Amino acid sequence: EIEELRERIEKKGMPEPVKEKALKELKRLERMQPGSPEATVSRTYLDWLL
Amino acid sequence: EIEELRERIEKKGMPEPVKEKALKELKRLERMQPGSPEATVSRTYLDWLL
Repeated sequence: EIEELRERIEKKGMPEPVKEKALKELKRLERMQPGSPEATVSRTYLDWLL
Repeated sequence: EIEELRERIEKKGMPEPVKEKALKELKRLERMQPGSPEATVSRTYLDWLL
């Protein structure tokens, strides 16, 4: 449910530096555990990118 | 008492934007260490909403 957020963001035609910063945030986030407190904050960050 | 607090979520009448946040951070709560100050402010927050 963050891999369906990969194909969610280019449904509207996302520009390229925004999606590169989104991929930088998600290779920060894929090493973050569900026990880490910042995963919901980064998911809120990606929802603010929608 | 974790399940007693989980029952007291739905016992009160506590509304719908707060409910999935309360259940998800309680979902964070049962797997992490209860002696933590993060666990202290979590149990304070999920005393405060209820």
